[PDB]
Amino acid sequence: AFTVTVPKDLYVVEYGSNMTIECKFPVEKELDLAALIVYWEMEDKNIIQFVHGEEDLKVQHSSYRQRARLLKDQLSLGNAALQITDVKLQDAGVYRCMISYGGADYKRITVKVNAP
Amino acid sequence: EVQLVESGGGLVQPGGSLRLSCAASGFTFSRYWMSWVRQAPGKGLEWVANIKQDGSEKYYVDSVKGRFTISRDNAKNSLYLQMNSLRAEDTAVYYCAREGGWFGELAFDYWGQGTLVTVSSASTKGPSVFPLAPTAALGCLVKDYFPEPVTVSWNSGALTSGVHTFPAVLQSSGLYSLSSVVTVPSSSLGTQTYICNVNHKPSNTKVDKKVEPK
Amino acid sequence: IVLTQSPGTLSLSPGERATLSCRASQRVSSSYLAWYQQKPGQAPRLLIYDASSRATGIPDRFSGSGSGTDFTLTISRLEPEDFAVYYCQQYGSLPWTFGQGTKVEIKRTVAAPSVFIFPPSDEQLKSGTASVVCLLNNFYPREAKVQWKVDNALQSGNSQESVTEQDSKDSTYSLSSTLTLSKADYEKHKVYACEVTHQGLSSPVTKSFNRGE
Repeated sequence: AFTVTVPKDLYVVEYGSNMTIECKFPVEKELDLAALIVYWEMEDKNIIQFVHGEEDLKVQHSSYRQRARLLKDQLSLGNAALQITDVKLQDAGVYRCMISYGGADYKRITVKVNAP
Repeated sequence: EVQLVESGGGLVQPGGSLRLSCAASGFTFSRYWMSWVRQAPGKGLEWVANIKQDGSEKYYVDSVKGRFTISRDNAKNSLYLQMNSLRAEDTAVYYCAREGGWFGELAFDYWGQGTLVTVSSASTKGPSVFPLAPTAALGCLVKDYFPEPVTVSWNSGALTSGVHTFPAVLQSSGLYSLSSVVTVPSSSLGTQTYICNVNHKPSNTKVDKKVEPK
Repeated sequence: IVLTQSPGTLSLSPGERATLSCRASQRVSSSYLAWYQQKPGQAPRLLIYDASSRATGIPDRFSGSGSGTDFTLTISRLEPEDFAVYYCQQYGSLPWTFGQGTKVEIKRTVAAPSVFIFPPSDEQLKSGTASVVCLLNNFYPREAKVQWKVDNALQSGNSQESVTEQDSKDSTYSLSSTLTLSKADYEKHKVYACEVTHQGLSSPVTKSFNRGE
């Protein structure tokens, strides 16, 4: 019954642009942050580890310093959105979205990057 | 040379517990998601449990959630399934599988050979071996043993062609039964020796029955 | 997510092309659909992942296609080694699920079974039970019928049957049927008969024996 979903399971983006990939999860009325965990991963790197209302930057891979953000206001709407700025060719590959809010689930997303 | 080897299976009575283990080789074990998949005798494949590289996340099928616990040790190159509160429908061959790629996007890359878990009230018991006496057909009736498996050969492996060792059937009693047959020339009756070799490892018994015409 | 494989069995000759279907009750995320091959007594081997990519070392007569909820596995120009049970599996969405399998069986010329009947050994009778066995040897196709008659009375609920896997050389099947009785019930009757029908028989084969003779 608790299910993480993906509007798009595939993204195709231009080199150098911005991108926001989305994982959705069910929220009824108001969202309690204490109960909520969000992970975004890419390959063996950690992009986002959101626990206790806070992103944990000491666990974050340094490749992603300055360019990666979980969009906080989108969370109330049951949408774990990951904004990555200045997209490079190395950003291409399979991403993972884990969300725990009572129950827990995860999904994968593929990002493809065209060069010019 | 990816390798996977399961251990720890056997017989256990209902409500009891058992711990399966899986050893890995030929790849960096700490880099991969790992699964358990099971298969009941004659049925198809059913996924059971999942674990992340660091053991930080674990997922289960409904049927085992609350009863089975998956865990792993990256240092030992080993995967574990602690099974508790076991029912008869948990009877199956249990396989370990590597989920390939970073997050499992290469599906089940590689499998172990599996280990049989048998859940039943019956006690281990060696087979009775009865002659099926006689182109002629002869054989051995291997009856009332528990649990699986049993090993059948003829003339110590020196007789192979025309040999049919049937899959065992679970009898009404809950004990296993099977027969092994072989077709031979009628002329070979009397001049040729035919010995049925039965080996049931669980009950640690070995039997050699000579089958003759009556 | 429920996967319905189709059909149940394929009967084909080497060199023919095989088409296997997998339908899903939901869209399979990113098309994460695997196919697997299983031979009797062995663990599964991965064939196709991401619906269309061959696993490593898998020969190119194995080809995957489809998307969304409808997936196909094609084996063109089958080799003898390709006859097995095939499974599809979805890994796009938890819980991972498998379809019920498809068996691809070698279709050969029709072959009639040799039929034998075996009386209970004297050694067995001291156990209180009597087992009567009926062997059906080397037939094709797999579908074979066995009726049991004690003194020309039909039997129900006291028989069990077992079938071999398709033969390595022959491509045939064999069958055993075991009729179990009390020693007391057994010694009350005279004629034990095993009656067999099969596509390869133009008349029924009955093997019998008389108790004591």
